Amino acid sequence: VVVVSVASFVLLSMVGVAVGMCMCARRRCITPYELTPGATVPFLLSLICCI
Amino acid sequence: ASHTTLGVQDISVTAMSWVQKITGGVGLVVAVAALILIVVLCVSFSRH
Amino acid sequence: NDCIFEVKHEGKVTGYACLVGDKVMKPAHVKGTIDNADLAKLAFKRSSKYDLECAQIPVHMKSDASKFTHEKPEGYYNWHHGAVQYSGGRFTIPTGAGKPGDSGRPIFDNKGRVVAIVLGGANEGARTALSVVTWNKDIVTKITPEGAEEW
Repeated sequence: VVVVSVASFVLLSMVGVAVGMCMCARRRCITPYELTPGATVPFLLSLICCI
Repeated sequence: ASHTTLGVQDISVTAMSWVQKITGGVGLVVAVAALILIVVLCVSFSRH
Repeated sequence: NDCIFEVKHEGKVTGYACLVGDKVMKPAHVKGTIDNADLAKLAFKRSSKYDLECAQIPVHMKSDASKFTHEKPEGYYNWHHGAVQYSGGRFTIPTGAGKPGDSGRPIFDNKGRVVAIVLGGANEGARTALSVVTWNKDIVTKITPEGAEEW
């Protein structure tokens, strides 16, 4: 129970980290477009980073 | 009979080959048509 | 001008159809039929993406269609109800310059060419941004300001 509970918790934590890194990367990659006037966001970025 | 009964999955090998070829043939046509529509829609959203 | 036809509703004019190039263009949001029977009987192709209904002009008896261009330099254009300013990617007019029922009116450049068809606009305070149909060298595109309403 200890190994399964701990291993499960750690694996879930690492998934949360992978997602958090994606959210951080997305926010930073998008930011310059949100700040810039006109902001002609390219199609590939729009689909890749959901914008 | 000393043997048991058959299910729907117990058709002959030759029959199964024919079913796979026919099913694959139609499935391929759908998969291709679906891909074409997906590409056209992606282009249609590239022109917004 | 004089390439503008009224779109008749059951009891009113709800917009206009314009002859541009070899096609007669009508906003899809406008309901009713074209006043001229020769165009009313003409089949149209509708597209909700561009808010257009277009059909081939019977040019053999319709040689008065307007000339058009894809060129859109910053500057001023003539749209019948006044002067319209083009800046950045948008066409702008005085807020009281347009109203519902005026859609379908073309925007002309200083050489008399049709540049865009007015669909509607958004009231931005001192000025209103127009929702218009434009074209590039290849295809038709649609420009819609946030909060824009159909006219």
